[PDB]
Amino acid sequence: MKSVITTTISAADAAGRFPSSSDLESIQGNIQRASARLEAAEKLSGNHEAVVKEAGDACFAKYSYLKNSGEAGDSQEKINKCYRDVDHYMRLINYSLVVGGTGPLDEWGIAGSREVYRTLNLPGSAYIASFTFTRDRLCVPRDMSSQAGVEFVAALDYVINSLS
Amino acid sequence: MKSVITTTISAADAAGRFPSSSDLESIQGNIQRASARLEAAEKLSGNHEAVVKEAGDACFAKYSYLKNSGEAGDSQEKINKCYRDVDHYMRLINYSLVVGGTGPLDEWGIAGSREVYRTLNLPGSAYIASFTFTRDRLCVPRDMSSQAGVEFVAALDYVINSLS
Amino acid sequence: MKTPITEAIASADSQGRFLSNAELQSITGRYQRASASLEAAKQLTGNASRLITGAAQAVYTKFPFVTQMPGPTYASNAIGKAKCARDIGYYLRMTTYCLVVGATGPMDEYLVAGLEEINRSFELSPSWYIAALENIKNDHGLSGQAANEANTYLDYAINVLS
Amino acid sequence: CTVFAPTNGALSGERYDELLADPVAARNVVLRHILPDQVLTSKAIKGCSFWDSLPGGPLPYEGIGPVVKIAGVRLLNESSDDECDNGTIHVIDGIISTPLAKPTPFAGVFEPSVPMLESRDDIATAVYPPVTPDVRRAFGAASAPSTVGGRKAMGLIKQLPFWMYGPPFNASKQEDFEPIS
Amino acid sequence: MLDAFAKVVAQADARGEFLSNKQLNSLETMIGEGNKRLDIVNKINSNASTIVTNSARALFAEQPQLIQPGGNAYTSRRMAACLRDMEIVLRYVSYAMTAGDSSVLDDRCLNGLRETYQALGTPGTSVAVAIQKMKEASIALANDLNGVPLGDCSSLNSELAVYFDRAAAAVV
Amino acid sequence: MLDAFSRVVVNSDSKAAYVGGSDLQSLKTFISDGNKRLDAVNCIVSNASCIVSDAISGMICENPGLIAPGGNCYTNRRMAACLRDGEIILRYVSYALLAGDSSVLDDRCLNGLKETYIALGVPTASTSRAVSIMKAASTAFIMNTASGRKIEIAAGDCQALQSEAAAYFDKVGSAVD
Amino acid sequence: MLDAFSRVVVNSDSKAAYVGGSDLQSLKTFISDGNKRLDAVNCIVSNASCIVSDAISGMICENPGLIAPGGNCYTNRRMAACLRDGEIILRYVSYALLAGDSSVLDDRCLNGLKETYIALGVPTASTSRAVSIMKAASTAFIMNTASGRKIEIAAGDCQALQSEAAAYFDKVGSAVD
Amino acid sequence: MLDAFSRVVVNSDSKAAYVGGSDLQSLKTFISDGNKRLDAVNCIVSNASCIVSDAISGMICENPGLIAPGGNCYTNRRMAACLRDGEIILRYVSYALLAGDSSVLDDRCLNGLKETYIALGVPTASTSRAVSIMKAASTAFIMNTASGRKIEIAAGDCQALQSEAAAYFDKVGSAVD
Ligand SMILES: *[C@@H](C)[C@H]1/C(=C/C2=NC(=C\c3[nH]c(C[C@H]4NC(=O)C(C=C)=C4C)c(C)c3CCC(=O)O)/C(CCC(=O)O)=C2C)NC(=O)[C@@H]1C
Ligand SMILES: *[C@H](C)[C@H]1/C(=C/C2=NC(=C\c3[nH]c(C[C@H]4NC(=O)C(C=C)=C4C)c(C)c3CCC(=O)O)/C(CCC(=O)O)=C2C)NC(=O)[C@@H]1C
Ligand SMILES: C=CC1=C(C)[C@@H](Cc2[nH]c(/C=C3N=C(/C=C4\NC(=O)[C@H](C)[C@H]4CC)C(C)=C\3CCC(=O)O)c(CCC(=O)O)c2C)NC1=O
Ligand SMILES: C=CC1=C(C)[C@@H](Cc2[nH]c(/C=C3N=C(/C=C4\NC(=O)[C@H](C)[C@H]4CC)C(C)=C\3CCC(=O)O)c(CCC(=O)O)c2C)NC1=O
Ligand SMILES: C=CC1=C(C)[C@@H](Cc2[nH]c(/C=C3N=C(/C=C4\NC(=O)[C@H](C)[C@H]4CC)C(C)=C\3CCC(=O)O)c(CCC(=O)O)c2C)NC1=O
Ligand SMILES: C=CC1=C(C)[C@@H](Cc2[nH]c(/C=C3N=C(/C=C4\NC(=O)[C@H](C)[C@H]4CC)C(C)=C\3CCC(=O)O)c(CCC(=O)O)c2C)NC1=O
Ligand SMILES: C=CC1=C(C)[C@@H](Cc2[nH]c(/C=C3N=C(/C=C4\NC(=O)[C@H](C)[C@H]4CC)C(C)=C\3CCC(=O)O)c(CCC(=O)O)c2C)NC1=O
Ligand SMILES: C=CC1=C(C)[C@@H](Cc2[nH]c(/C=C3N=C(/C=C4\NC(=O)[C@H](C)[C@H]4CC)C(C)=C\3CCC(=O)O)c(CCC(=O)O)c2C)NC1=O
Ligand SMILES: C=CC1=C(C)[C@@H](Cc2[nH]c(/C=C3N=C(/C=C4\NC(=O)[C@H](C)[C@H]4CC)C(C)=C\3CCC(=O)O)c(CCC(=O)O)c2C)NC1=O
Ligand SMILES: C=CC1=C(C)[C@@H](Cc2[nH]c(/C=C3N=C(/C=C4\NC(=O)[C@H](C)[C@H]4CC)C(C)=C\3CCC(=O)O)c(CCC(=O)O)c2C)NC1=O
Ligand SMILES: C=CC1=C(C)[C@@H](Cc2[nH]c(/C=C3N=C(/C=C4\NC(=O)[C@H](C)[C@H]4CC)C(C)=C\3CCC(=O)O)c(CCC(=O)O)c2C)NC1=O
Ligand SMILES: CCC1=C(C)[C@@H](CC2=N/C(=C\c3[nH]c(C[C@@H]4NC(=O)C(C)=C4CC)c(C)c3CCC(=O)O)C(CCC(=O)O)=C2C)NC1=O
Ligand SMILES: CCC1=C(C)[C@@H](CC2=N/C(=C\c3[nH]c(C[C@@H]4NC(=O)C(C)=C4CC)c(C)c3CCC(=O)O)C(CCC(=O)O)=C2C)NC1=O
Ligand SMILES: CCC1=C(C)[C@@H](CC2=N/C(=C\c3[nH]c(C[C@@H]4NC(=O)C(C)=C4CC)c(C)c3CCC(=O)O)C(CCC(=O)O)=C2C)NC1=O
Repeated sequence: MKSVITTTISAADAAGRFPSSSDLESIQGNIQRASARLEAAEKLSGNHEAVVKEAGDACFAKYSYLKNSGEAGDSQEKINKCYRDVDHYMRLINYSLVVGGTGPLDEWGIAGSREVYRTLNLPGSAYIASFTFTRDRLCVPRDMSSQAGVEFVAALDYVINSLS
Repeated sequence: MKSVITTTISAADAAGRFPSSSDLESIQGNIQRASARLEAAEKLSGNHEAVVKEAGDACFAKYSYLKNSGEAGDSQEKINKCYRDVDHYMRLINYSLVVGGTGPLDEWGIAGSREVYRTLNLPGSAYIASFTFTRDRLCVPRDMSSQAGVEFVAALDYVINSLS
Repeated sequence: MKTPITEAIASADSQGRFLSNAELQSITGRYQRASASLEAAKQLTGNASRLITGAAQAVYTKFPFVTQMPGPTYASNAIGKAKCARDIGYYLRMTTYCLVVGATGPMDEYLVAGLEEINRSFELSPSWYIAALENIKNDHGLSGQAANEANTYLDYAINVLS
Repeated sequence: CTVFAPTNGALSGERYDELLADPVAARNVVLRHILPDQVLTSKAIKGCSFWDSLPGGPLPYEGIGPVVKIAGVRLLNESSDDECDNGTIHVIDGIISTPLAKPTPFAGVFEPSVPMLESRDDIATAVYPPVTPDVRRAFGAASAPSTVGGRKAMGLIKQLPFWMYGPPFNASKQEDFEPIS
Repeated sequence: MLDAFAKVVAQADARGEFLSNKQLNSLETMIGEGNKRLDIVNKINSNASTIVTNSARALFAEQPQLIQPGGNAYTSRRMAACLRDMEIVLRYVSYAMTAGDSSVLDDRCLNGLRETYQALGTPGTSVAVAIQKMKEASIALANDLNGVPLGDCSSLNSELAVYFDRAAAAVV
Repeated sequence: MLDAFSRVVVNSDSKAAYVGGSDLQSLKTFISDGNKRLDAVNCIVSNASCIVSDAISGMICENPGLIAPGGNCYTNRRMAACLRDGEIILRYVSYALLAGDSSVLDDRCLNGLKETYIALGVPTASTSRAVSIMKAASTAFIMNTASGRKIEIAAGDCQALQSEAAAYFDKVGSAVD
Repeated sequence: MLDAFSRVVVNSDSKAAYVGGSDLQSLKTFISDGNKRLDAVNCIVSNASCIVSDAISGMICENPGLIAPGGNCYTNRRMAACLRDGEIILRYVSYALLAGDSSVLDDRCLNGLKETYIALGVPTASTSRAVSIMKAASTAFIMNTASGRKIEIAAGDCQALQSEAAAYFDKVGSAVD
Repeated sequence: MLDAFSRVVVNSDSKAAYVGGSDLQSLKTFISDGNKRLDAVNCIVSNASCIVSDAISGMICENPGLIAPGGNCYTNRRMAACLRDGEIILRYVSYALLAGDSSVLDDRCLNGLKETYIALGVPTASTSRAVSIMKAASTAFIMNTASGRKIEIAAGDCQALQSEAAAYFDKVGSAVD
């Protein structure tokens, strides 16, 4: 699970040395950017339900054909799997946002996704519609602090650029 | 006009000495802060007309009674003088903002303002309503980066504390 | 001789083509810098004798053994002083020729070509001459672009000698 | 009409002086922004399709709740919907470009602020260069030859660390070359 | 071989477009800079032999290695080859100062020179010290207020310095 | 593989002295301009596949003989590797934006690529076209002047940073030609 | 009393318009040339005591009738007031170098001076000669070309400043005549 | 009345010595810049009636109290006089452009102006506004940047000369105030 401290410990471990001052500066930067990350994590755990609700609502506001032909989530159950999947996604954005690297988001969500969305006839463009709605909606000084909003946007963009 | 240059030259002239290193450090500070303030002046000359509109419209949005009777705002023409005097004050904020001391805004706007405003039944509270509206409409991190905005705040503060 | 015009024509002649716009622009620019060059040539021609005399006095004050050293090559004889002002006069005349031509042609074909064998075979040190050209560079008394011209060609002779 | 009006901050720039320089391009842009025959509120957009009745070509709009994008350009819902008794003027983030009026490419536009920068190994010095000091000592050596100027000739000898004056190296100092030594 | 103009035209043809008026304004600006350019090239071409000689004197004074027996510089032959190489580098830096592009220097002098000075056993860093000294002498010489009408020339000194820095960077 | 710090040190090592005041002053201006470099790299990284997609698609649409049978973009496999190549070039340019010196880009990817594209039969003018499109796109994202994305940041001037990034892309584009 | 700043502001005030983008551009040149201005006035100030002595002694040497009986430098007192006036002229010129505008020199010293020296009998020709000597001496110190003093300053072109200082001295010498 | 030549001569006679090199050098520059001076004064003795018309008309339109009753441009007679005075001011400025020294302008026109306009009751600020409009119009004509008139001339930089002409108009406008 990739973070600042796991990269530097794993790198010095691959080296075969005790941690020099470089790793110490890296973890110093971890404890500098920490406050903005954890603020974003607090607000995400605050309103996750309304975020996922707006995400799925806009995702079917864009693409109506998922419902139209039994070739997508046309049964209330499949749309419940839809909002569940976006729940998983915001949960992984919260986890990578706490860790501060893209580690848990990559290994739990992104790694091996392509076989799953490919095999199970799941379109990625609809996911991207959901995330880009939750991305376009955000205001930096309206709710989140500027530094935390940046962190949030960055992580969500990572999800988009890892998806398609 | 009170600036850094005029105060140190005038003070050394009253001293009866050559300008020593102290005045030199003063003008050193002037050429340090110069860029931040001048960015403010450029942006002020950018959108001053909308500052006229929102300033005066908020000024009568607070006090409606000026448009009610004959007293100070009987006609549309006196309202044109209202917007006009607001643009005078913004032009003096541009001037003192360029000079960097409060010189031209003091000797052109503030000096003798009280006999005029007291004589012609002009209330200061509507001016203060306008200027407090302008400082409430400060777009810092998107329009006036940081310190340009700070210099603008300081000058307009001096305007209100001169009038009130 | 190496004039700018003859470089232009010689290059186009070796290519066998005509004298297209490149070389014509070259001759234009020569015709513009030519005026300052001609003024400089006029004033060097004007005060030649005092430049030569002054230069020989500077060489004699810088190297005082030369008038004292008994020999053929040194300026102890009256003959030696005549050869002294003779040679300084040569350098001044070749500088005026290069000012008139506009390139270093006459100095490179009348003076620079073969100067080493002469300064060796008669044991004439390059440095004595350098001091002469420095006094000419100081005392020509031109001003402006004319002074830049004469200082250019005199400096050029200095960098030939070393 | 629905009047798609860009903000002041978005309007100004180099392409702005291009449009003030040309009547043709300016006319085509102003006709590109304005729709005829419809009055549209912010919440009546609703979907992703095209608009025909225009000069340039069909306009792509993506309408989702508020996150409205017009040609890929978002509109600002702070000042989007205004009554104008005949239409409504919606304000846009950017400039909608025609296929008619095409902007100049990057090589026609761009110049670097910092020169020679594809030729310098060190980015740190080139972007923030220090001032060059005096040059009197160095010019005294670069000017005249070695017999002309006497003592200065060494001039260019700068200062080595103390060990390099040492006996395995035996460096020289400028006081050695002078007559005073 | 490419100057400023040939580089602009060559890129404009590598994309196949014309020159915009922005490009043409840039060219006009560089032309107005061109008199100052010719002045710096004139100063270099004038004092060049004293530059090479004085810079070699400072080199042998600060590094007394090469003049001693078994030194790369050593022998009459080897000393003359040393001086001549410095004259070569100074000549092409005068050329790239005129062209405005660093192409002629790379094409005629720098590119492939490292393979030679490796192939002879010549210490590269000593050559780099030599070129740093000609940069100091040349830059200082270029900043002389004698004989020229006075004017602002920091950009041209910066560029000239970039050329010498490229020479010392290509030997080392 | 050298940053601004290492480059100064290497230069002061050939000079064989300590770092000194002038060099440290310029390096202090580097560190004070550090967060602009941070936000810059964040911009190019969070528009990566966007830049590569538009750039190579523009390269095909400008010169449509690449997708014609016989061109080097004629198969899915060739198009995938070409797309991948564009992503890798943008990747090491992003590293040169972090490090401040092009030592990582010169030593890693720029070295040997011209001769590889010669050995493959890749047309070099088309690659320099792709690099140029990534240059204009990348400077447009780095200055927040994209026509599809305008995110909010603190105001400031980064003309110097933009000239630096344009210097790296012109280094790659000049390096393949 | 007006600096360069207030000169731009007063000129903009007369036309009842905002400062704008070109006047500020000329004032940006004032700011960027700031340290050279500082160092120049430092050069004028550091040697100011030396300049007045030399100029007045040169004024007497050019014109020996000053020291002659019933001349205005005859009595010891008169030589003292003479030295003081040279010092005050130098003083205001240095202020005009700091300000960048000659409002200080025109208002505080220059205005009503010809009629004063006429009313006192002071020879105008002699004063303008002394102002000319301070002019040449001041430009020589400001360009670091003085014989008795050659101090190190990092190099650059100071041509704009020298013409400025020469303009103030020519204003004084043209004012006494 | 003194030109540049008589200025050199007068300065050298104050010094009480021969003419020498350096003064003559500056005067050589005067001669080589002679034709630009010629063409500049020709540009101001060209559309000059146009200048005075536009400037006084601009002075009345900027300040409408002149044409108001009991203003100094009210009566037709008074308008004739103001136009005549605008003409004369531009005339002596043109003389100062030919001479190259402001001796003619100072002695013939400038000396009695402040007292005279006070003795007539002429508002001085309005006059200085009209001198400013003549200044800007004259510099635009002298730089070939007039909108209604663009006459082709052998090209060259002429900034020196523009600043010279602006120096004389500023001398007049500062003289009336
Ligand atoms: C003409 C006046 C001179 C010339 C002056 C230059 N000075 C340059 C730079 C520079 N000068 C100072 C000293 C100045 N600044 C101050 O704050 C004070 C006193 C409080 C003084 C007296 C500084 C600090 C600097 C910059 C930093 C540094 O050099 O370490 C300079 C370089 C160009 C520029 O910075 O604009 C020049 C040209 N130089 C000349 O050759 C003539 C003789
Ligand atoms: C895109 C603008 C080109 C083109 C690209 C193609 N590249 C192909 C092969 C290939 N490319 C590279 C360079 C790349 N590999 C790396 O490791 C790095 C940097 C670390 C880079 C920049 C290599 C080494 C190779 C050979 C190995 C491989 O096949 O991946 C390629 C396949 C060519 C073929 O098999 O015929 C293509 C098509 N496509 C184009 O249309 C333009 C010219
Ligand atoms: C840890 C993270 C994590 C995720 C992110 C999900 C991702 C995920 N989704 C599905 C599976 C699914 N996901 C969806 C969701 C969709 N319905 C649509 O209309 C939209 C396109 C989309 C919501 C936006 C649907 C409908 C299925 C079932 C697909 C099917 O069986 O046809 C599956 C296969 C197993 C299953 O059936 O549940 C997986 C792994 N699971 C995880 O473990
Ligand atoms: C954890 C992270 C996190 C966020 C980033 C926000 C994002 C967010 N914003 C809103 C909701 C909102 N957000 C805004 C903000 C805007 N007003 C405008 O003029 C601008 C376009 C923009 C500020 C830049 C507004 C106005 C609403 C209410 C919209 C409405 O009800 O019409 C909602 C729906 C719930 C609500 O009403 O609060 C959510 C999830 N919430 C979160 O939990
Ligand atoms: C240089 C700066 C500068 C200013 C700031 C103004 C200030 C100013 N305003 C007025 C004069 C006036 N100012 C106003 C303005 C007002 N109308 C109202 O309803 C509001 C209370 C208020 C606008 C917010 C009015 C109405 C008059 C005329 C008052 C009257 O004649 O009754 C006067 C007297 C001269 C005149 O009548 O114009 C002055 C000096 N003038 C200047 O020279
Ligand atoms: C075309 C260019 C050109 C020159 C530059 C001269 C160079 C020159 N000088 C001499 C010859 C000479 N040159 C000098 C001059 C010197 N006397 C001294 O005291 C000083 C060291 C020095 C003057 C600075 C003397 C004295 C001789 C005669 C030497 C002798 O016979 O001993 C000779 C041999 C022929 C002769 O005797 O004249 C030549 C070729 N001749 C040329 O044709
Ligand atoms: C067109 C461009 C061009 C160059 C740049 C040179 C480069 C060059 N130098 C040498 C050759 C040489 N170059 C030097 C120079 C050096 N002496 C030292 O003490 C220093 C390390 C260094 C000067 C800074 C020496 C000494 C030799 C001879 C080496 C030897 O024979 O041992 C040679 C081999 C041929 C020869 O012997 O001359 C070449 C090609 N030649 C060219 O044609
Ligand atoms: C054929 C060869 C050749 C040259 C060598 C130049 C030499 C030269 N330079 C200038 C002119 C000039 N040269 C410079 C250059 C300088 N700026 C400074 O700060 C430094 C002292 C110096 C650069 C090192 C400047 C500034 C001018 C303009 C001077 C002025 O107008 O004040 C002029 C007058 C014409 C003009 O304005 O361009 C000439 C002839 N011209 C030529 O035709
Ligand atoms: C770990 C990741 C990380 C980042 C991504 C940055 C992001 C970041 N940038 C700034 C701060 C800044 N960032 C910029 C950058 C900009 N200049 C412009 O012209 C463009 C819009 C933009 C470059 C594309 C500027 C100018 C500032 C300073 C803003 C100001 O002080 O006005 C700050 C505030 C602290 C500071 O002043 O440095 C932060 C946190 N910092 C981090 O720690
Ligand atoms: C008897 C009447 C009389 C005149 C009216 C002038 C006309 C005149 N001007 C120039 C020549 C010139 N005139 C100008 C003048 C300027 N160029 C600019 O771009 C500016 C707009 C303008 C500022 C004044 C310039 C720059 C030259 C060329 C440079 C020069 O010759 O000094 C020449 C040189 C010959 C030629 O060009 O053919 C002549 C004769 N001389 C006279 O004898
Ligand atoms: C040689 C130089 C020279 C001058 C500069 C003028 C200056 C001057 N003007 C006037 C006289 C005058 N000047 C003006 C001009 C003015 N009208 C206004 O509205 C403005 C304030 C101003 C123009 C800007 C007017 C109106 C008169 C006549 C005044 C009167 O009779 O009331 C007079 C008195 C004689 C006369 O009536 O003509 C003089 C000496 N005359 C000269 O010989
Ligand atoms: C029909 C075949 C075709 C394409 C594919 C495009 C490709 C393309 N993009 C460009 C250039 C370009 N592309 C982008 C990136 C892009 N824009 C954004 O706002 C976002 C979010 C992006 C990624 C999704 C930017 C930012 C620019 C710079 C121009 C601009 O300001 O938009 C340019 C101009 C190149 C130049 O200036 O030389 C081209 C040709 N053009 C075509 O003809
Ligand atoms: C016998 C009666 C007498 C004098 C008294 C002097 C006075 C004098 N000083 C001059 C000019 C002059 N004076 C100085 C200042 C002076 N020089 C220095 O190097 C130091 C340290 C100084 C103060 C101690 C300088 C720097 C100059 C400029 C000339 C120069 O480069 O030295 C000039 C030339 C004026 C001109 O150029 O128009 C004169 C006349 N001359 C006389 O005939
Ligand atoms: C409504 C009341 C009124 C006027 C009257 C004008 C008067 C006027 N002329 C100006 C300035 C001005 N005037 C002219 C002269 C003029 N233009 C020509 O091309 C020809 C042939 C002329 C004489 C017929 C020139 C050349 C300029 C300079 C601007 C320009 O380039 O046109 C300026 C600008 C002043 C400044 O820059 O400070 C003004 C105010 N303006 C007004 O508001």
